[PDB]
Amino acid sequence: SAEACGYSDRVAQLTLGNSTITTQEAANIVVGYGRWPTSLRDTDATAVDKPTQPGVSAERFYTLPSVQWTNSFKGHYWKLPDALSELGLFGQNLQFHYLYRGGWVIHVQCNATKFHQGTLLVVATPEHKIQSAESPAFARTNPGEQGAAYQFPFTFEDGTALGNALIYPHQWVNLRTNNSATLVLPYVNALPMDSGIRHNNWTLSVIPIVPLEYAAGATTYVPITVTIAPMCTEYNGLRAAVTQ
Amino acid sequence: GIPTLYTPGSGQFLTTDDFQTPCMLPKFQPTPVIDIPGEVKNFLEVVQVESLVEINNVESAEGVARYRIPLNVQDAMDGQIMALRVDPGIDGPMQSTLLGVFTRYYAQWSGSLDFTFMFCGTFMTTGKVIIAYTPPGGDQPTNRRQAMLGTHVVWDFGLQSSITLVVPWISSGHFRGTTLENTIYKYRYYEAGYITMWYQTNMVVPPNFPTTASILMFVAAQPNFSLRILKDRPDISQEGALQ
Amino acid sequence: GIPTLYTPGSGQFLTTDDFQTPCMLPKFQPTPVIDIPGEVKNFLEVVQV
Amino acid sequence: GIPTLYTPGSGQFLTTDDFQTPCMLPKFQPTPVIDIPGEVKNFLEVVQVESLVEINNVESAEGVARYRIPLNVQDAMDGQIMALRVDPGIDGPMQSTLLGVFTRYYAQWSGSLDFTFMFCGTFMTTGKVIIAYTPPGGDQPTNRRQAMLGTHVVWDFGLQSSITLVVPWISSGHFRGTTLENTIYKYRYYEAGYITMWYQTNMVVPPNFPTTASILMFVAAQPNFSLRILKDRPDISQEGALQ
Amino acid sequence: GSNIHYTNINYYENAASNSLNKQDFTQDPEKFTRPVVDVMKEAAVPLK
Amino acid sequence: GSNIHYTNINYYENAASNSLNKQDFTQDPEKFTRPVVDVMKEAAVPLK
Amino acid sequence: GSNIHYTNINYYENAASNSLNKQDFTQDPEKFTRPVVDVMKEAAVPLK
Amino acid sequence: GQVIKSAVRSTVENTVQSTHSITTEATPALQAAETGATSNASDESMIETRNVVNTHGVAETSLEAFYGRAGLVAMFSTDGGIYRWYINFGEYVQLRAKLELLTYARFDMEFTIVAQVVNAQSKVQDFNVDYQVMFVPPGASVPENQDSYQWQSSCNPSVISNTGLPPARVSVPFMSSANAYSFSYDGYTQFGDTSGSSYGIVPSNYLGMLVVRTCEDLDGTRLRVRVYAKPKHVKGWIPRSPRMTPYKSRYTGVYTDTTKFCANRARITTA
Amino acid sequence: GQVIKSAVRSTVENTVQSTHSITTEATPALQAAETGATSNASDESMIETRNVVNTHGVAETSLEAFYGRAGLVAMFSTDGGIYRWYINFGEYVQLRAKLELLTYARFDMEFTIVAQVVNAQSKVQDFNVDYQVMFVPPGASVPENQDSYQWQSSCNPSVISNTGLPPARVSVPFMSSANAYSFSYDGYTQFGDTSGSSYGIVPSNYLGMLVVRTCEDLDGTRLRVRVYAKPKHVKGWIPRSPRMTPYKSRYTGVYTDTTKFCANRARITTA
Ligand SMILES: CCCCCCCCCCCCCCCCCC(=O)O
Ligand SMILES: CCCCCCCCCCCCCCCCCC(=O)O
Ligand SMILES: N[C@@H](CCC(=O)N[C@@H](CS)C(=O)NCC(=O)O)C(=O)O
Ligand SMILES: N[C@@H](CCC(=O)N[C@@H](CS)C(=O)NCC(=O)O)C(=O)O
Ligand SMILES: [K+]
Ligand SMILES: [K+]
Ligand SMILES: [K+]
Ligand SMILES: [K+]
Ligand SMILES: [K+]
Ligand SMILES: [K+]
Ligand SMILES: [K+]
Repeated sequence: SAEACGYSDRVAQLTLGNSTITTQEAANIVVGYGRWPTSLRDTDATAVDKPTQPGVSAERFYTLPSVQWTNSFKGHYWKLPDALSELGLFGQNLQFHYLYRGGWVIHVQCNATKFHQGTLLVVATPEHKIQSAESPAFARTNPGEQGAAYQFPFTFEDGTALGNALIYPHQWVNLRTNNSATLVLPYVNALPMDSGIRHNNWTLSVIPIVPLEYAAGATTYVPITVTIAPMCTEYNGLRAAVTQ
Repeated sequence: GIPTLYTPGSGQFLTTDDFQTPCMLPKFQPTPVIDIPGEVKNFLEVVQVESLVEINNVESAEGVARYRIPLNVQDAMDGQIMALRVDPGIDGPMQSTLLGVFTRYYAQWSGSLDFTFMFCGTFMTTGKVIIAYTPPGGDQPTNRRQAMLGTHVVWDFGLQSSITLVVPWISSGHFRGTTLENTIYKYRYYEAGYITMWYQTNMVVPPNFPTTASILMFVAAQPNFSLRILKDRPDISQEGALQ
Repeated sequence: GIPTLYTPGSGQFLTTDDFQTPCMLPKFQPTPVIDIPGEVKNFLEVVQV
Repeated sequence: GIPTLYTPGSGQFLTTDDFQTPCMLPKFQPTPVIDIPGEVKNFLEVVQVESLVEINNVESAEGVARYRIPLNVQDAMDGQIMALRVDPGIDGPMQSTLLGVFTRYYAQWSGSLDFTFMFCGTFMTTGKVIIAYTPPGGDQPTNRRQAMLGTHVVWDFGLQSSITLVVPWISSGHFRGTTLENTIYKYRYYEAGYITMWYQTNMVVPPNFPTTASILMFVAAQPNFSLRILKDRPDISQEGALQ
Repeated sequence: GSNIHYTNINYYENAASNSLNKQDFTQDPEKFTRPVVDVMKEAAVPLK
Repeated sequence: GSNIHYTNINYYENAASNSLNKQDFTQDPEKFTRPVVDVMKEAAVPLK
Repeated sequence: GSNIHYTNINYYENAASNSLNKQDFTQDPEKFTRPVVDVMKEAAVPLK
Repeated sequence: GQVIKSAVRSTVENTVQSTHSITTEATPALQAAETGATSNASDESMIETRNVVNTHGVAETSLEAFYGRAGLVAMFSTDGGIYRWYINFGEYVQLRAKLELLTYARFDMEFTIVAQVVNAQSKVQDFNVDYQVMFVPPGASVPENQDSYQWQSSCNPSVISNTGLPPARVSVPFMSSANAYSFSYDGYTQFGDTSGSSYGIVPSNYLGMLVVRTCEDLDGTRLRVRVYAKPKHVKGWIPRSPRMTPYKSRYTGVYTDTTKFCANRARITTA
Repeated sequence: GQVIKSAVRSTVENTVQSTHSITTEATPALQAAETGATSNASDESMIETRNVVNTHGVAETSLEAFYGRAGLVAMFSTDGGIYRWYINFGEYVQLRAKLELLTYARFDMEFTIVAQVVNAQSKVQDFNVDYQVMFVPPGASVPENQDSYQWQSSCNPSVISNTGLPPARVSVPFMSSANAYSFSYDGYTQFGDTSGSSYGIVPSNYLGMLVVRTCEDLDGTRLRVRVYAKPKHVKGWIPRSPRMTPYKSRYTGVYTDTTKFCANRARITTA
C-alpha cells in the first residue's frame, strides 16, 4: 500500500467530466502551492451578477496538437486560458463572458524507450512574460492551441535563470524514470476574477534540459503531448462572444 | 509646553528607521485581502526550494548545457567527475541559484545545505558514484581516496533517479561571511570547504548506447539555515537612466 | 527636559495632515446648532440622487 | 502636536550621554552568548591582581633587571635597601603595573594597598628585613630608626618565600588625586607617603655562595580600593596617522 | 535581539501610518518545497 | 484602514483646536432620494 | 549618586537601541587573584 | 482546498543526536527530483549528528525585514521651476529587482523626500527654499507651470517643506484598485489592442504622478529632488525566479540574451 | 567546572576593628607568590584597625562605566565628493588601547557622526550640505563615484543628514559571526598561507565599510567627517596586560623594543 509504506505509486488515473487520462509511469502529482482549485468566496467577490458554472461541459480534458522533440528543440510553451480559448464549451464560456475564474489539471505526455535518454522540465509559471523582444509579438504572447517554440530557454524568455524556474509548480519527465507529468493548479491572480481574453494567469512550459539521445537505430520521432482540463470554473458579465 | 531636549540624530534620515508618520490619505479604506494561493512570509521558505547549479561553467558550455555534469564510460578507475566550493554566496556556479541570489542579499549565513543530484542517462545505463564534502583546512582533495575520508554518500543509479548529499553545517563560528573576498577583508577565513564527485565503479551501458550521459545538480538550504545583515545584491546594477 | 529626537517630516506642511493646534480664540463660544432640514453627512447621499 | 519647549543642551553631543537611538538593524538577532571562562564585570577585579613593580628604575638597570631589588651581604648594620612613594598613579615604578595603568585611567583613588615581596636567593641564604610605610607629613625616613616608627612588617627569609606589607588607607579625605602634579593644581597636597626597606639583620650565606640576591616586588589594590572620574591614560598617544 | 518590552502606541488614524510589523516568523515551506498529492516519507523510496 | 487603537487626548481648551472628526459614516439618503409622502414599494407600480 | 527612581521605558524594537546598562557591580576577584586548587587560608602558611 | 499546512516558527530547526543505521528499510538518501518535490533527506539521516539546541532566529529574512527599508525611486531637477514625475519603480534597479521577487504583494509605503538647490553647473548651493510636492491622481489636471492654479491643491494632497528643514516624509496606504500590486503581469493594458508596447504592464500599479515646484522662482538655480520609498506591512504571494540579466527599459523587462550567468573556470573538476 | 565563585558587591569592603595578636598559629603576613595567587593578607591582620563602614561604590570601574562613552574612530575628508572608510578601530590609539584591555567582548555600539565643510586650505566653512553615510557589508559593491548607482541603497543601510543639523547617530548590534569580538588573536586569517601580513588579525572583527558622499557636488570645497563610537551593554572576558609601548601600525600590534617603561631616578634608595 502506497500510503502504508509512504511512497507514491507510479500509476495514475485522472477523470473529469467525460474524460479519463491514465499513465503507468508517473512521478506523483503536484498540486500548485498545495492548493486545489476553489470557488470564489462571497467575501472576496465583487461582480454582483449570479455566475455561470458550466460544470462537466467545460471541466474536462482537452488534448492539444502534439509537438515534436526535434534535435534542435529548445522547448515549447502554452498560455492559459489562451490555449483553450477556442476549444469546446470552455472556449465558448470564456468568449461569451467578460470575467472568468478557474483552476487546471495539466498532464504532459512523452514516452520513448528504455534505450532513450532525455529530460524535460515541465513547469507551470504564474504571470510568465515573453519579454525578450523590445516589442513582444502577439503571435508569441498568445500562441493559441498550437503553443509557441522557445527561442531563449536559458533566460526563460523573461530575463531570469532557467534553473530557478523550479520555484514554480513543476515536475520533470526524465525518460529513464517517467513518461508523464501531472500538475493541479489553483486560480492565481491579484483579483477575484479577470478577462480570459486579455490576461493569461499561467504558462505551461516543457523545456529540454538534457537532450534526447538514444541507442543507434531507435525510433527518432518522439512527440510531446499536452492535455489540459479546466477545473472549478465560473464566469460573470455575460454578453456576445468576444475574442482577443 | 513640556520641556524637552533634542538629541544627536535629530533630523537624520536613516533608511532602516522605523517611525510612525502622518498618512497622505488618513481615511482611506483599502480593498479587502482576498484568498490567493502561495503566500510567503519569510524568504527562508524560498531558499529551501531546490534550484539548478550552473555547475559546468566552462568555455565550451553555453546556456542550458551549463547545468549538465558530463558523465561518460571510463577506461580507467577512480576518476574525478566534478568539484565545487560549497560556499553559497561566492561568485561561481552557485551565484545564479535561488539559494545563491538570496545569500548574496546578505552578509552572513549559517546552516546545512542540500545538494541533490539526478541522473539522466537511459534506463539501461548503470553506475555508482561517490560525492564527498571536504570540511576546510586544506585544498580540494586530489584523488578519490583522499575525498572519501570526509563526509560522503555513495550513489547507485537506479529507479530512484536522485541522491542527496547533505553538506552539514560544520563551522568554527555560528555564522560565516557570504563572501570570501580576500584582498580587503581577508574573508577567505570563512571558506566552507569543497564538494567533489568521483566514479565509484563506472558508468556502464549496453551495445550502441550513448556512452555519455548527464547529471543535473540541485541545491537548497536545510531547515537549520538562516541569513543575517541585508546588503545590496552585487549582480543588480545600472550605468545610467533606463530607457 | 525630556530627551527627544525629531524625525524626517518635521516642519513639513502636508495639506491632509491632522494635528491639534492652538486656537486663535480659546474661550470663544459659538452660536447654538439649530434645527435645519436637509442635513447631509456623506456625499454618497448626493450621488444616489 | 503636544506643545513642547526645547532647552539648552539641545543638539549637543556629550560623549558620556546615554540616550536610546534607532538601530541600523532593528530585526538583527546576535549569536548566542556561549560559556567562556574568565568573565570580568568590573576592573576592580583586575587591579586586585598583583603585578611587578619596576622598582630598580636606574640607569644601570635595563629591561627585566629593573624588576629586581638588589640585596647583598653587608659589612655594616641597619642599612637601607630601597624606597618608593606609595602613590599608585604617579610617574615612576608603579606606572607600568596593572594597578598603576588603571589608576592612571582615573582622577581619584582610595583604598589600602598590598605590597608583597618574594625573596629569590638560594635556600641556604638567610636574612631579616624590615619594610615600613611612612604616612605623609615630612620627607622619606633617613634611617631605620625613623622608619620603624611607622607602619611596618619584619620579614624573615624562609620556606614561605614572601611577605606582605599592607599600606593601609590612611588619608585625611576619603579619596586622593591620582597625580601629584604641583605647578598647576598643587596636588602634592595628596601625597600618600613612602615605603622603605632596610636590613633588619643581614643577608647571610655559606662559603662560596652568591653574595648578592634579588627580591621581586608585587603590588595590588586591597578589597576596600576604588577609583573615580575616568580620564585618558597619559601613556597612550600618537603624533600622526598609524601606518 | 528584539526587546521583550517596548512601547507600541499608535498616534495616527490610519494603519498605513503605523511602524513596521514586528512578527517576522517563518512558516513550513512545504507548499513550495513539497507541493505533492502523495506523501513520500523520508525513510521510504519516493516511487514504486 | 483606520486603527482600532490610537491616542485621542485633547491638549487644548477650545474644541476648535481638536483634530478632525473620526466618524465618517453615511446615512440613508431617502430625505434626498425619495422625499415623498406616500410610500411606493419597489414591487408595486408607482402610481394608480 | 544614581537615582532610586527614574524612567526606564524602551522606545525601540532592538535591544541594541537601549541606553547603557545600570548594574555596575563588581564580583569576587578570586578567579583572577587566587585561581588555585588547594585553599590556602589567610591564617596558615601557604606551603607545607 | 489547502492540503499543505504552514505552521509558524521563530527559530531554525534544532539538530538531534543520531546513531548509525544499517538496513534495507529506511533509505533517506534515495530521492527523485522528477516529482517536483525538494529532497526530504535530513542531516540526522545522512550522518551521525550531535544535539544542537539551535537558537538562530529567522527575523531578518521575513518580508517585513527584507523590504522594510528605504530605497531610491526617483531623482530629478526642476526645469522652469517644475518637474512632473510619473509614479513608477522601474527607473532605479535596486528596489525594482527586490519587488520582482514576488508576484503579488500588498503594502503601505513611507515616502521620504530629500531636496536641495543646485546651480547650472550642478554645484550644490547652501540655499533654503520652500518647495511643494503635489500628488496628482489620474484624471486630475496636471499643472503646466510653476504658478498654475492647480497648485492651490484644494483636493490633491500636497506637502510643502523647505530645503533647510529635514527631509519631508509621508505614509501612503495600499492604494491599488486590485487586491494586491502585481510585479509580473502576462497580459495587455486594454481590450482591442495587441501592440507590444501595451504588453506586460498592469495599469492599476500606476497611481498617478508627483509634480514638484519651488513656491517662488529661483534666480538661475534649480531644485534637485530625490524620492525614496519604504514598503511597510508587507503581505506577499508567489515567490518568483530572480532577475538574472541587466535591466534595459524603465517600463518593460526586456533584456539582452546571454549564454552564461556566472563567469567561466578552466575545468569542472577544479573548484 | 567552575570551582571559584564570583559573588557580586555594590560597595568596597568595610574595615572591622582588630586587636593585637601574639601567636605561633596564625601568620597572615607569610606568603608565597610562587603559587600564582595574590596575597590574602587583610588590613585587619597586619595592623590594629578601627571599624569603618565604607560606603564607597564600585560603579565607575564597571565595564559599562569604563567603556560606555564615545571615542574617535575615524576622521577624513572626501576626495571627488567621496570617501571609503574600512571599519576598524586601530587608526586612533585611545579607544584602541581601551579595547585591548580585554581578550573577548560583546557589545552594541552607538555611532555618532560629526561633519562640516572645509575649503582647499582646510578652513572650515559655514555651509549646510546634505551628506550620505552608507554601510556596505563585505561582498556588496562599493561605489566608485559620488553618483554611482550603489547610492540608491535599497538594501545597504544609509543615513542621510546635513552639516546644518545635529550630529547623526545610530546604534548597531553585536554583529560578529563569532560569539564575541576578539581584541587579541594568535592565529592566521586563512588556511594555506603563513605570511606575516596574515597573522594576528581575526577577519570576523571586520564588518565592512562606511562610504561617505555629499548628495550633490560641492564647488571647490570638501566634506570633513569624524566618526565616534560608543560601546554599550558590554560583556567581557579575560583581562589582558595593558599596552606599554607606542602603537606604530593600524592593523598590527608591532612595536619598538625598549629597555624601560618608567623614567630613571638617581638611586633605588631615594623615593
Ligand atoms: C503629497 C505627498 C507625496 C507622497 C507620494 C505619494 C505617492 C502615492 C502613490 C503610491 C503608490 C505606490 C505603489 C506603487 C507600486 C507599483 C510600482 C510599479 O509597478 O512600478
Ligand atoms: C548607516 C549607519 C552607519 C553607522 C555605522 C555602522 C557600522 C557597522 C559596523 C559595526 C561593527 C563594530 C564592531 C567592530 C569591532 C572590531 C574593531 C577592530 O578590531 O578593529
Ligand atoms: N551624473 C549624473 C547621473 C547620475 C545618475 O543618474 N546616477 C544613478 C545611477 S546611473 C543613481 O542611481 N544615482 C544614485 C544617487 O545619486 O542617489 C547626475 O548626477 O545627474
Ligand atoms: N593636522 C592634520 C592631522 C591631525 C590629526 O590627524 N590628528 C590626530 C592625532 S595625530 C587626532 O587624533 N586628531 C583628533 C581630532 O582632530 O579630533 C589635519 O588636521 O588634517
Ligand atoms: K452546474
Ligand atoms: K530551534
Ligand atoms: K527517501
Ligand atoms: K532539503
Ligand atoms: K561596604
Ligand atoms: K598566610
Ligand atoms: K591582596
